[PDB]
Amino acid sequence: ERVVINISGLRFETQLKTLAQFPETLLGDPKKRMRYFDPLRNEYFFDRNRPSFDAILYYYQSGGRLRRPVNVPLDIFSEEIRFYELGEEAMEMFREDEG
Amino acid sequence: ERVVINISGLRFETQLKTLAQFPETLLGDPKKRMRYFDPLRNEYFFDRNRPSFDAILYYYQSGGRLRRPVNVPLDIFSEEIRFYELGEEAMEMFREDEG
Amino acid sequence: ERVVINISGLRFETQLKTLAQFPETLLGDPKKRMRYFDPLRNEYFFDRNRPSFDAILYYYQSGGRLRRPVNVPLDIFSEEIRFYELGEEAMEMFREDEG
Amino acid sequence: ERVVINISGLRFETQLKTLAQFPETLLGDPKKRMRYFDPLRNEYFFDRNRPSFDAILYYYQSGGRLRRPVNVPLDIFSEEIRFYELGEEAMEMFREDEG
Repeated sequence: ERVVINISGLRFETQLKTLAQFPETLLGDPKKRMRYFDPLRNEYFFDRNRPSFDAILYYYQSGGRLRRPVNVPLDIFSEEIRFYELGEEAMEMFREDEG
Repeated sequence: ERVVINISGLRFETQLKTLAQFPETLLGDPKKRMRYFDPLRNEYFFDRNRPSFDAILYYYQSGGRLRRPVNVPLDIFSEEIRFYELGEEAMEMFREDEG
Repeated sequence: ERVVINISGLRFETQLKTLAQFPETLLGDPKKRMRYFDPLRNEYFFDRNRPSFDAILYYYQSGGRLRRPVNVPLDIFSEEIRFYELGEEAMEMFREDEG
Repeated sequence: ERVVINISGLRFETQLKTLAQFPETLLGDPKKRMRYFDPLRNEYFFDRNRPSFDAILYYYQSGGRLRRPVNVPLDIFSEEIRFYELGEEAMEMFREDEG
């Protein structure tokens, strides 16, 4: 499949297999992402920061590369990582690499 | 409840409860935002600055974090904060973080 | 009246009256913008640089201020201002500030 | 003829003749880009980085200007140049500007 993820009006579309790669995360776990599903529009909706999501999606697309865009402040971006439940392992790697 | 905010063609979506974080602002007060509403398309339309708005919306979503996008000059973002009536406190946090 | 401008897929919406302020420009002149009109979709289409268009739109929305976004290189932006035919004074005022 | 390129839900639109300015690349070659075509939607689909793609399409539109968007890191953008197969000539030149 493909899946549509709507971040505060900005629509993203990715393969189902892209998200299924990390099944423990919010987006990869069918039980966690269902809380954000909108059956009326067949999409997931998040009322959240928009610039961060390119990098959150690239984490999946790249198979594990977590990079903060230069224009997204570290505090904001770290809050999004935790929200999307990328995991402490992932955060670990990211931490060092940043500060 | 969901609300759509169209900034010069750029679509934003959020919840009524998110705008309710700051009820005395333009978007938070029904009386102030009502002149920009379009019942036909079921959205609010502003013929304004596109690159500024994701940070204005994120201010509500974060419960008060106002950060000027790097690509938007100080005086352009200053006018948008003023127009959206974000308040003296938001205007003081803007000043402090910019100089 | 409302006008839709599609820049390589990125849709901008503005009032016809916003474009009407500068009638010697490409977008303000009915005879110049007709070449890029798509009568099927009821929109103007430009197969051009996307990031520069926020500043083009700002020229109209601001009542004639021409400013270069920090992440758009000057050679690219200068080509875009020429193409949209914003004018000599516009460019000269732009030139000066820049240099 | 017009063509729609959907990069992770972000729809870019251009002309066939624009892609044909570099026939040896992925998007310029029918034999390479058809693997990403979506029969049902009449568009190409890439489950790839969004902010990189405006610069990739602009490379075609401009006739060879390849510039990394400030917000996209060097390694991520480099990977995109390779994927879209812009060529060794184009990559060499791109290496010079960053260093």
